[PDB]
Amino acid sequence: VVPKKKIKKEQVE
Amino acid sequence: SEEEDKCKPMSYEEKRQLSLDINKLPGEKLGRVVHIIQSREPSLKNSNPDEIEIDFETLKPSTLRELERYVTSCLRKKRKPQA
Repeated sequence: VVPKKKIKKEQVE
Repeated sequence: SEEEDKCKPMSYEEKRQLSLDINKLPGEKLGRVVHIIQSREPSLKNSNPDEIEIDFETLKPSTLRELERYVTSCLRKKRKPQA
């Protein structure tokens, strides 16, 4: 399972 | 009804890559994925656009292919969009 993407602001890499 | 066949199913390896290409999107551009997701997935409309949880398991192939193709406009057409 692909881990749920935690998008809590500033997640850009 | 063709929309269901026109869209190709996103596999596990792909949803991973997707979650990684989404992770490449800068804060402003990644608000679109939240938006595509929230809009195409009205079941998660309760989630805030700056606090979204992209659930690639609940995301329909349509959204996933959109998210993926969307990032590619920013990623595979521009190196490091946050630079």
